[PDB]
Amino acid sequence: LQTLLEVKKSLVTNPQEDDPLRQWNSDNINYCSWTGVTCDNTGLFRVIALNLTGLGLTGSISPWFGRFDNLIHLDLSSNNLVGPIPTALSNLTSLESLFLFSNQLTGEIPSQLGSLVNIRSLRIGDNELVGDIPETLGNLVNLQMLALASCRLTGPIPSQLGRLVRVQSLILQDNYLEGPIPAELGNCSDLTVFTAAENMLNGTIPAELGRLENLEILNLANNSLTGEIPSQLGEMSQLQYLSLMANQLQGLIPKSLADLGNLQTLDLSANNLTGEIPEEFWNMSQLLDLVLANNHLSGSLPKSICSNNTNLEQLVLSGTQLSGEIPVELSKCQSLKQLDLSNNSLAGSIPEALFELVELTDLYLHNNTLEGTLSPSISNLTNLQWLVLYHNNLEGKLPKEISALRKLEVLFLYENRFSGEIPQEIGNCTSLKMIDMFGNHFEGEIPPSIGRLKELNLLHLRQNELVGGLPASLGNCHQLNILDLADNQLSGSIPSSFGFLKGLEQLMLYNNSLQGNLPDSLISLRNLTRINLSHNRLNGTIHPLCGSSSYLSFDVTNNGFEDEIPLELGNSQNLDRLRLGKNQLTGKIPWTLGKIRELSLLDMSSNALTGTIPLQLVLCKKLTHIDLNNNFLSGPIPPWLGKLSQLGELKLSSNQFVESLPTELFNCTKLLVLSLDGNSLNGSIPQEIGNLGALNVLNLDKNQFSGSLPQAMGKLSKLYELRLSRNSLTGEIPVEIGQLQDLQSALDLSYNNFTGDIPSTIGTLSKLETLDLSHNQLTGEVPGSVGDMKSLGYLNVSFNNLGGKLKKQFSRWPADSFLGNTGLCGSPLSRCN
Amino acid sequence: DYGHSSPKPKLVRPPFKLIPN
Ligand SMILES: *[C@@H]1O[C@H](CO)[C@@H](O[C@@H]2O[C@H](CO)[C@@H](O)[C@H](O)[C@H]2NC(C)=O)[C@H](O)[C@H]1NC(C)=O
Ligand SMILES: *[C@@H]1O[C@H](CO)[C@@H](O[C@@H]2O[C@H](CO)[C@@H](O)[C@H](O)[C@H]2NC(C)=O)[C@H](O)[C@H]1NC(C)=O
Ligand SMILES: *[C@@H]1O[C@H](CO)[C@@H](O[C@@H]2O[C@H](CO)[C@@H](O)[C@H](O)[C@H]2NC(C)=O)[C@H](O)[C@H]1NC(C)=O
Ligand SMILES: *[C@@H]1O[C@H](CO)[C@@H](O)[C@H](O)[C@H]1NC(C)=O
Ligand SMILES: *[C@@H]1O[C@H](CO)[C@@H](O)[C@H](O)[C@H]1NC(C)=O
Ligand SMILES: *[C@@H]1O[C@H](CO)[C@@H](O)[C@H](O)[C@H]1NC(C)=O
Ligand SMILES: *[C@@H]1O[C@H](CO)[C@@H](O)[C@H](O)[C@H]1NC(C)=O
Ligand SMILES: *[C@@H]1O[C@H](CO)[C@@H](O)[C@H](O)[C@H]1NC(C)=O
Ligand SMILES: *[C@@H]1O[C@H](CO)[C@@H](O)[C@H](O)[C@H]1NC(C)=O
Ligand SMILES: *[C@@H]1O[C@H](CO)[C@@H](O)[C@H](O)[C@H]1NC(C)=O
Ligand SMILES: *[C@@H]1O[C@H](CO)[C@@H](O)[C@H](O)[C@H]1NC(C)=O
Ligand SMILES: *[C@@H]1O[C@H](CO)[C@@H](O)[C@H](O)[C@H]1NC(C)=O
Ligand SMILES: *[C@@H]1O[C@H](CO)[C@@H](O)[C@H](O)[C@H]1NC(C)=O
Ligand SMILES: *[C@@H]1O[C@H](CO)[C@@H](O)[C@H](O)[C@H]1NC(C)=O
Ligand SMILES: *[C@@H]1O[C@H](CO)[C@@H](O)[C@H](O)[C@H]1NC(C)=O
Repeated sequence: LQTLLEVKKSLVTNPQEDDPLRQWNSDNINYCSWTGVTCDNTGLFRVIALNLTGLGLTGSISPWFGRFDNLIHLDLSSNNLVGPIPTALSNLTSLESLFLFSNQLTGEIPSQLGSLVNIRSLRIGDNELVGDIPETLGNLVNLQMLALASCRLTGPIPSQLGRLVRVQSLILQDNYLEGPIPAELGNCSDLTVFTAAENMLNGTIPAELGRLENLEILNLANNSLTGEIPSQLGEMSQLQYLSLMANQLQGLIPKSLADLGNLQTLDLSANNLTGEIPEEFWNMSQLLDLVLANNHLSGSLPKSICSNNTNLEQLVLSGTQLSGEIPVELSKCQSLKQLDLSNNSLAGSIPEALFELVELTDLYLHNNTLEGTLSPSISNLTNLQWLVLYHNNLEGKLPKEISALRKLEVLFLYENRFSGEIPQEIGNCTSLKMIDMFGNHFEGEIPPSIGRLKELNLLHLRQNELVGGLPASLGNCHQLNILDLADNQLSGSIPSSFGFLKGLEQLMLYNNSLQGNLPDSLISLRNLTRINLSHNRLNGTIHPLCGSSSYLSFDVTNNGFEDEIPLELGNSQNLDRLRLGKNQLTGKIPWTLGKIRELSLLDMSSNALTGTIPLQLVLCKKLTHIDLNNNFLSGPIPPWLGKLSQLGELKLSSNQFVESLPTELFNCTKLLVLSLDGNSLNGSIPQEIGNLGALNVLNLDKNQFSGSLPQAMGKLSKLYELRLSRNSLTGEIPVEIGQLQDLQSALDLSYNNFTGDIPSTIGTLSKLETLDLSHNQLTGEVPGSVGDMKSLGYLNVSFNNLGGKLKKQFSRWPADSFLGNTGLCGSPLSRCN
Repeated sequence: DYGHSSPKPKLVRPPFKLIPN
């Protein structure tokens, strides 16, 4: 019977020519010799155990397996098998091991597995099984191990699972099981490891779990249990590991947990626990890991601390709202490797005793209020790899002893008040991968020793007071991703050795005094992502920076860069922000910016660019800001700018643009600043400009506009600055203008050819601070409301053709405000003869 | 694949300051 059955499923477990089970053919007919099979040792033949794991099988499990009434160990683990678990294994009552783990199995766990009461270990996890856990599993009273982890199983933990009196390991983590944890598991009394981590248990932890005298491991992390931690769990005296992290637990931490004499790790981080840390914990000799971070605890470290914590390796109390100073008593925990007190409200100095903790690898004191100095005793922590002190108010020089730390990897001192030189021996800390000292008051040169730090991937010295050159030695730090020396006082040229930083993604050098050409070697930096060289004294061409594609932001504002803008900037499709302002660049704007789909802010102001705006930039639909001021650009304002629906600020002033304003432009309904002053635009102003309802600033000065002023300009209700001076406008000023209630900064109509009366409605301009109508041809008398203007500070109406006795509102405006008007007499001027 | 059944508590690793870009 059974040698038919053995070759039967080799058909279903391998639907293929190639057989890892090659030995299973009727040609070698003694099946006991075959790979993976074991026959009875008693001479009656038949199969007792099958071991097929690590074979790489990709097929299915079949009901013919159930035919073996003498199978005791079935192991199909750690293959890639597919399909359901056959309920036909119902029939193999003789089975004592069932291992299906680490496959790709599907379906629910069969109800009928409950009839295998002589089973001892069941492992079917690391599969994609989908059902609720069947309550029949409680029948398997002989079971010592049950693993259902890392699948897709649902529903409550069956409470009629407490019948499994003799189970030693219960493994349910990494599923979707939900509801309360049953009190009935108190009756599983040889239980020693129990994990239901990474599930959805939503009850409170039953106190009946204190019942389990032999429990050594308890792990319910990453769940959603609520309530207070039962003090009855102090009764679990064989326990070594407790984690309840990442739940929604409430209340004060129970004081009994010190009664767990064998406890090696206690983790209750990431809950809503409160109260103080029970001082009983400081008497827990055998504890290794105490982590209580991110709980709304209260109070401060008592001087009882480390009273009897001889074995403690890791103490984590960050984000626990602790107050007070660091205890000198904490140096009694001489064994301690990792101390984390960050993200608290600690004060005072760092105690000199804490450099007695010579086994420390990690010291976290950041984001407190600590003051004082960093002691040269830091050399004693010779094993330290992460030293993290940022966002404190530490001061003074930085110890030259920091150079004894040959295993140091991370040095975070930023946002303190440190001062003086960086230690010239800093390069002795060869292991260093990240150095951040931003925001201090470090002075003097950057240590050339830093070029010893081959592992260095981050260097950040920004916002200090450092002086002198950029050290060529830094070109030896080949693994640098971010180099940021901005906001200093650095001088000299960039050294051509920086071309050796082939993996560098961010280069920030802005706000310094760097000078001279960029070295041609920077072309090798083809992984660059963000550059900012702004506000320096660099010259030569920017071509060496465009060896990289994949820029996100490229800033060189305010330098002395010369020649043409490289068309290669187009290579960075994802360039969000391009700033070349305040340089000496020449030639036309490059068409290839049209390749930059992601361009949003373009600034080329204050260069010597010539030509026109390339049509291809219509492709940059995300543009919100264009700044081309103070160039030598020519030709019309291109109507395709209206296709930039997102354009909020268009600055084209002090160029040589030369014709009429296109109607298309006013499809840019999101414009807030349109300034085109200082060009040579001609023609009239279009009615459709009122289409710009959001517009805040309109400045058309020092062009040569013509004709009358549109009635639609009263539509710009949000406009606070209006400048149209030094044009040739010809009409009378519209009564519709009084609708611009938000005008504040200026209303400048000077040096035009306006005629008629000044409209009485201008006095309606409640918030306008400056009104200039000088050098026109306006007539009549000034309406007096204009003199009373509540917010007005400057008034000039000189060089018009007005007359009469000035209404008495105009006292203490100066005579200079009414100059050149023959035939005007009044309060500030001469008497009416 | 399977996860550890009682892992040793590991420290968070805190950030370097940056926001300029
Ligand atoms: C814990 O989870 C269960 C299951 O999701 C919730 O039980 C449901 O309760 C509502 C009433 O509030 C019933 O209408 C449903 O039939 C119950 N079952 C299901 C599957 O939804 C229970 O409310 C949850 N408790 C907490 C505190 O969140
Ligand atoms: C310094 O630590 C405090 C407390 O940990 C931080 O403030 C809170 O941080 C948490 C994250 O752990 C946020 O969920 C809260 O919204 C923050 N505010 C409050 C009032 O709790 C703070 O961000 C940290 N600052 C620095 C510079 O690291
Ligand atoms: C201290 O507080 C900060 C801010 O609340 C936490 O910093 C976050 O850390 C993670 C992991 O490095 C990062 O993904 C985040 O970007 C950081 N900032 C924020 C705002 O989340 C930090 O986890 C807390 N704990 C420690 C030990 O530093
Ligand atoms: C099957 O073989 C592996 C080694 O190939 C072994 O670790 C395992 O314990 C064996 N038996 C069972 C029942 O897993
Ligand atoms: C099983 O647990 C219940 C929980 O109330 C308890 O009363 C009972 O004593 C336990 N079974 C045995 C045999 O003790
Ligand atoms: C808890 O959650 C974190 C983050 O999701 C995970 O890395 C960890 O392995 C989970 N389990 C435990 C026991 O910490
Ligand atoms: C510390 O606790 C352990 C617990 O086994 C005990 O043996 C030792 O005597 C205690 N020492 C002090 C000083 O309390
Ligand atoms: C650190 O070592 C020095 C020896 O150079 C010693 O004088 C000092 O006492 C040690 N640490 C403390 C905290 O005293
Ligand atoms: C640092 O490195 C130099 C060069 O090997 C060496 O002379 C010095 O003694 C080292 N240690 C210190 C603490 O300076
Ligand atoms: C550039 O970045 C890519 C992707 O991050 C990486 O695969 C490549 O090795 C990097 N090149 C250098 C020279 O660092
Ligand atoms: C430094 O950067 C600031 C940023 O606001 C800028 O205003 C300034 O012009 C730059 N240069 C100096 C010398 O401060
Ligand atoms: C560029 O800067 C260097 C710095 O010494 C200077 O010698 C050179 O004349 C400058 N060239 C231009 C065109 O400004
Ligand atoms: C100025 O405007 C007129 C019409 O207003 C137009 O015909 C002319 O081409 C424009 N430019 C020059 C340089 O005349
Ligand atoms: C416009 O004003 C100027 C002021 O310089 C004047 O010379 C010119 O004749 C005026 N034009 C008209 C049509 O009044
Ligand atoms: C008004 O403008 C004229 C030039 O048009 C100037 O001479 C006079 O001083 C100005 N008055 C004031 C008060 O600014």
